[PDB]
Amino acid sequence: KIDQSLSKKLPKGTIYDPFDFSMGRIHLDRKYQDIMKSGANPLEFYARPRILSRYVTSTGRIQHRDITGLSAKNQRRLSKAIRRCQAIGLM
Amino acid sequence: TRYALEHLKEGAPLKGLFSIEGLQKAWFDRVKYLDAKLNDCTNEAQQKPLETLIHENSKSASKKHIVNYASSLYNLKFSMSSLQGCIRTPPEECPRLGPEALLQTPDFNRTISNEPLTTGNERLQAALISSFGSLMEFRTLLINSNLAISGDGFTWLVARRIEYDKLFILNTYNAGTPFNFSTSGVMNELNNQYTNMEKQRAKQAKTKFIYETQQKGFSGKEVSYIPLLAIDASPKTWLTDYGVFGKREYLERVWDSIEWKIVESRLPQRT
Amino acid sequence: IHVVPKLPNSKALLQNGVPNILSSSGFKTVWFDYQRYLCDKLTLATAGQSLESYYPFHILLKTAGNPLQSNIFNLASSIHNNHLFVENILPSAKTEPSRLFLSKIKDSFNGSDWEVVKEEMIYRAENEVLGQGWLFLVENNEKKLFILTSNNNGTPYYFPRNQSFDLNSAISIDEFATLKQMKELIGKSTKLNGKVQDWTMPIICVNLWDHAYLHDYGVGNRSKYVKNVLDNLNWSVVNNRIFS
Amino acid sequence: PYPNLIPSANDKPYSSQELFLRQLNHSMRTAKLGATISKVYYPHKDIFYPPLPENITVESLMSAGVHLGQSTSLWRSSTQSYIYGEYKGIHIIDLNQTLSYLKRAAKVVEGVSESGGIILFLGTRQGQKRGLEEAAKKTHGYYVSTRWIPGTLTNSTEISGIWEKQEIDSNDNPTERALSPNETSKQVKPDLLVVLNPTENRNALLEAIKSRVPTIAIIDTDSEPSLVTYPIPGNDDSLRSVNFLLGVLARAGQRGLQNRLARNNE
Amino acid sequence: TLAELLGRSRIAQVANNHKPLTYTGKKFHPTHQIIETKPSTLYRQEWGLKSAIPSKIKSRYLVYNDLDTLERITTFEPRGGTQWNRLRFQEMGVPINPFFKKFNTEIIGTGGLSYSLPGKLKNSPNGVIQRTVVPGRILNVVKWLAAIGGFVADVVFFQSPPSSFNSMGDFIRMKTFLFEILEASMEKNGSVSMHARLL
Amino acid sequence: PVYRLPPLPRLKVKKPIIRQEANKCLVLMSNLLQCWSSYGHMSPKCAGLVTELKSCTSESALGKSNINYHAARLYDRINGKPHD
Amino acid sequence: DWSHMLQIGRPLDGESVIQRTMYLIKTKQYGDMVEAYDHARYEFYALRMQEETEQQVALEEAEMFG
Ligand SMILES: [Mg+2]
Repeated sequence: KIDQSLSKKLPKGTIYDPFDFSMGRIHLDRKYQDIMKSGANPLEFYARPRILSRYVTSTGRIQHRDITGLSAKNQRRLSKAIRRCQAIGLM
Repeated sequence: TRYALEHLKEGAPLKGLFSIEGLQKAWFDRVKYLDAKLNDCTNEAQQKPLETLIHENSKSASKKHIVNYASSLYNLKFSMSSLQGCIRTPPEECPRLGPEALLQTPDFNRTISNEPLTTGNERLQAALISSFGSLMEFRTLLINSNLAISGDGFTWLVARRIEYDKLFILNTYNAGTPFNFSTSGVMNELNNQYTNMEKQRAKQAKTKFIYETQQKGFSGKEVSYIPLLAIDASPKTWLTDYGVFGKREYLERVWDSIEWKIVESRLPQRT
Repeated sequence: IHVVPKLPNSKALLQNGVPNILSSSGFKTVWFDYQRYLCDKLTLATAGQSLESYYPFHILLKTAGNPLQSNIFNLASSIHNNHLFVENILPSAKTEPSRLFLSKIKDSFNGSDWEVVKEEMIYRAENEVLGQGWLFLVENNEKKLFILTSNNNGTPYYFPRNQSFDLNSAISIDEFATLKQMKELIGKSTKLNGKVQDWTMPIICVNLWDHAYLHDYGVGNRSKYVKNVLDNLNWSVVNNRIFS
Repeated sequence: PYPNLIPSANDKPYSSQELFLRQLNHSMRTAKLGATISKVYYPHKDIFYPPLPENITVESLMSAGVHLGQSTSLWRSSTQSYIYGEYKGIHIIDLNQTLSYLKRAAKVVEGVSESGGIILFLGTRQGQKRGLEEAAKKTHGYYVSTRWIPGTLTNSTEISGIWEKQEIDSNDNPTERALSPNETSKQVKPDLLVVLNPTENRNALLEAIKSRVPTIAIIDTDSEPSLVTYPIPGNDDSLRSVNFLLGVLARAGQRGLQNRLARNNE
Repeated sequence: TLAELLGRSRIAQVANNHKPLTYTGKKFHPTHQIIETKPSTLYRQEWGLKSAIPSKIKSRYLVYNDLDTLERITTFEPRGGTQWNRLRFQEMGVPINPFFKKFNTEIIGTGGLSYSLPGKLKNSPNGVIQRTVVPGRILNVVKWLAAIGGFVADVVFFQSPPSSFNSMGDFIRMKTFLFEILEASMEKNGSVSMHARLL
Repeated sequence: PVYRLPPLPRLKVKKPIIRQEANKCLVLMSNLLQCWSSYGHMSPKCAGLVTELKSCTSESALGKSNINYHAARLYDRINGKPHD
Repeated sequence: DWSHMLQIGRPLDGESVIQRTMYLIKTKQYGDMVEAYDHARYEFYALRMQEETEQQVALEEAEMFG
């Protein structure tokens, strides 16, 4: 067998080109690799530690907007919700 | 003669499909010539029927001409038998189509006029719908398949096999036979003979495997096809009446001229 | 757009056809309608594509090896053939075969006369072309003149598309071996398109299509038509077609 | 016709060269049989059969792609009056104005060639050499396509002073007179400069301004119109559009030259 | 006027789209119009776009998003691959009816992949072709998956895989097989699902 | 988000990283030494490696990026600077 | 003349459909753009099926003659 990284699995029902059978395709795939990214207000999840534990680190540090990819407003609301959750004995 | 038809008679037209000269040249002159050449080919032209001549002499380089001329006569006879003429204006009164006819869009996927069920052929209608999706699809495929033939040939509605499993449309060129069992595997047998000659004096594996498996049927070896209808794509039938630009007009007249009674009368029962 | 070429003396051609071969309504069927029909179809099949910039000879050479472009090839072939034929039966643009043409006949057809080769061409067209096709007298790279009969719209230039054998009916082992050799030679080419070199060029071309003889001769009698064609060739053109 | 070719013997086949000549004979006579091609664009014909300025339509300028201007994000707003609108993220050049300016510039070229002045065709983009050379050769003009040496006009003594010069008559016939060193050393300034890519040729435009040489240029959506005497609004990025406009100007110059020779032969 | 001609011009005929030119997800159908040039125009870098395409591009096909950009380049890829898939499908002969008798954006029938009608037989010098044989490539150990003619299809065996499969392993794709394309439908996403059988 | 830069004096990578292809000889040597560690010294189970090693190191024991050039060549074209 | 879809000098593509649709609208043979567009679509399918059958039959006939 060979390492799965070095191989490319062409999905089912998809068209392909001969290029797809090449290291170029895998390399191009590597280089070019939710609830809050929506109309939902993150400040309504302040009592739901499971949901907003996805937007923190293993130690609990809120993730930068560069990571979360949220809008500025939803980043601010999410940070407020996480801090409030930390204060009220959850989180 | 054994070739003579009933609804076709010298000195008369086929109603809206052919004119007097058109039918004279499409049917009578052509049958006369083919007979006059098949008699040269063999003396069995009267001793035996056409299909017996086609099948017995099949796959014969030496007896090629018998097969060619018998096949052409049989195909032409079938095609002109299936027709009855239509009510559309006679082809000789109508003006001949010019180059502009090439720019007209066909309406085979919008309109349909002459159907099996209209004349009382419910079984043929149902079989065609089961085999070709719809009657409009069948008409489109038939007319396009015949119109696509550049030179001499026929388009055959054919029931695969007395029982039929499914209907199909097939094309034969230059007196080809709609029947498949007689001539199936011929090139493979010739390849085996050629290879044996070489032995006396793997690509073989791939080529012969592909040949045999392509010709291999579904749970059988020989796949037979039973003609139901025939359309003549030869220039010899439509040039005189419709001109260079009028093959499609001729095919539309043919569709309006089909007698579905005979076609249903030819159906191999059912499986 | 591909347009039908203007012929020399078109008015006389429309008034009295070609003397000794075609009537006015026969030449109109074979050229002024068939060539127009073919050029319109080629235009519709190649417009908006690269092939629209190429002459039919170049189109048929480009598309000869591509199976899916066969229809275009057919059109591009027939058009080309139909002008090779018309050109060498037109009254003018008393012509006689050149010394070089007859010399090459004697060096190719077993030292036979031109009339004997004409009869051989009649026979070849009569037998090996059932239905539509073309009759050619062609020159190979070996300076050898031989008779070639194509079915439908085969070309004389490119041997894998000669279409000289009717595979609808039975064939002799000689023909099958010829096809096998040609297939092997095609496979022998290194070019990715899979094309081969073929320097065969047509010297004489006769249109065996129903558009040429049917109106003026009938369902039979194509042998009479071919005889009239070969007895009344424009030998200025045919002599110019042979390399000096 | 074809010297130093040894034919083959009738017994033996054609040779490679004989095959070449044979297929040439075929190509000139029968290869073009079957149909004549009409209403199809051939790139070379813009250079060898450019139209006259009076026969140019908006449609032929548009088919050449002259109307396709730069991206709207690279707009130089001083070109506002030349623009027809924006479409698909680029500015469209008003081809009525392009046609008017092109006719004016073509008439300037024709007038300068008719007066026996020197015409210079400057274009330094990749595939512009063929059109520039042909424009120069049919106008009896001059061209540069490799690189514009800065100072070619304002420092002509240090750059162009060494290259040779020639006395010619009214019919442009070399007289073969011997020139003095003083005459050879003089500046020979163009009477007209036409630049196909003025954005990448600011040095030439500024030198023409200082050296007081009228100039023509193809002005795209990002180019400064006021830097040239006779602008032509149009696409300077497409070789087809550039060659169309250049061929028009070259034909106008050719007509001016033909008129000059005609009166000098009467 | 100039505006009417622009509306009818060939650039205007290409529908606006800004889908990524380097998509790495799943490809079910073409996303970009293929632009072609003749050899004569390619020799002069002419493609009917605003700007001359760089001479590095030797291919005669490309796809593009923007005629011009703030970066002073045209956003294009010199690829016309999706035409060869379509033609290869046309070579297979397997067919896939809404082509017969406010706006709906859903794909209609086949989205132009094939216009062949269902019931027709392929005559051959041997005889009527009973079934369609096509070369292909088994992809991975799994109904297996096969790369056939630019499409990924489902392989079903007569009885079981041969020894070559597990002998080669993940290099099974290196060797060419023969397949019978049983059928070919298309799903709502626009993806063709061919079912084949190894031979 | 797009972070456009101001007009730069240059566009240059300080230490461009390159494709250092590993020497085949060292890989073969590592595999052979692993084989000797596992299957014993002078084991017959990887004599092939020894052979291959001998074949590859026989004559010789051991058997640049262009980003800055293109960046300098293209910076003025792509930087999106406003017109003068 | 966009009374028909096929034009000499043009390919058959989406622009044929759309130009026919615009023609049908400006002649008021249809009032709604949707119906004119659908009519043009069905004519386009009619022509495409003919073209594809022509190609397939041409290849088949070519193989049958060697
Ligand atoms: Mg520009």
